[PDB]
Amino acid sequence: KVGFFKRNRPPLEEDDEEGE
Amino acid sequence: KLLITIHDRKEFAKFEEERARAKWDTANNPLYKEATSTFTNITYRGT
Repeated sequence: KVGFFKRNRPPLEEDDEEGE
Repeated sequence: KLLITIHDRKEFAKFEEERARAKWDTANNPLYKEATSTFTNITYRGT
C-alpha cells in the first residue's frame, strides 16, 4: 500500500505486491 | 498515516537476528566443555 511495496520489491522487482 | 510508523517499527522485528548474528556472532562456539558432555558422576576428588 505504501512502503510495503516500496521496501521489499525494489531490491528485486519494482512491481507492487499482487503481481509480486 | 501510522501504516508507516507501525510498518517501520517492525524493522527491529527481524533485525533481532542480525544483532545476534553480528560478525563472529560475538560467540565463536567457545564450548569450553561441550564435547565431553559427561561431566563425570560428580566423582571428582583427586589424591
